[PDB]
Amino acid sequence: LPACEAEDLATYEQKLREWHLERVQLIQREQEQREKAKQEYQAL
RNA sequence: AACAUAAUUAAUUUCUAGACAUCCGUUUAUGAGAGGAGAUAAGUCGUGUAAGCAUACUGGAAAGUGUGCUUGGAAU
Ligand SMILES: [Mg+2]
Repeated sequence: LPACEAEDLATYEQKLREWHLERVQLIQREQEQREKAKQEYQAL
């Protein structure tokens, strides 16, 4: 088990960074569509 | 009236709601009233100024008279 803890914790750190990047992408995509929504209402 | 949500399988919602309330007008019939043309059939008094056509007037209303036309009258 001691050896597994080191490996799992290394993968855990990688997952946190992968999750952080994916979350940022979702936040950015949300901002873009909302900005487009304003343009749609301006056109409408 | 018809947007937007979403989106590291992809889908959801939208994809409306008002207004016909009812005409103006239109056809069929009940039909007061008044005639017309028939049916049943005996009455009624009348009925020789050639006839008819069109038209006018007069006839209690078949007719008479005027005007033109016709022979589907007569005429050596
Ligand atoms: Mg006459």
